[PDB]
Amino acid sequence: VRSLNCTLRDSQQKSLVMSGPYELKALHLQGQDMEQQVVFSMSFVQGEESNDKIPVALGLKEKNLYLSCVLKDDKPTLQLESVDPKNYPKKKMEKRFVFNKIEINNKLEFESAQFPNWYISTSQAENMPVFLGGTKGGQDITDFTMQFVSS
Repeated sequence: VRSLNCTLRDSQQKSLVMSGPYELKALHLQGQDMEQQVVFSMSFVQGEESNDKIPVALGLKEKNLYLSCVLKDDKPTLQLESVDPKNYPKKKMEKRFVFNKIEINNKLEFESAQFPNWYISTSQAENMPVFLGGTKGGQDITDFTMQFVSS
């Protein structure tokens, strides 16, 4: 299935890192300290596609760990999910692992296919977790740049 390696940075130039075994944190990184930043494998999966909207999965480079969207206290929640490493990645990923990648003026948004109008968001502050957020509007950050890596 077509995959691209990539890092993500938020519109404020916070870089993404592994907090716990299962959280991402966003933080202002520079220098060699930049090593510490998480590389995704982004997969082109089966879904509703427009020029403007592309369904992707977001895995970590050589870990069987995928971002999924799941209900946790009657709230959409973002988690890192362990998968069977022989069975993944797939073209037909399960709906919780699917994001619509949306290009909206050199920036990306990642909408959950599973919770419409829920986006991968970061905090304005340092060292807070990446979350599923439902409110686009000058508060939490919902847009990203993408960098390719010579994988």
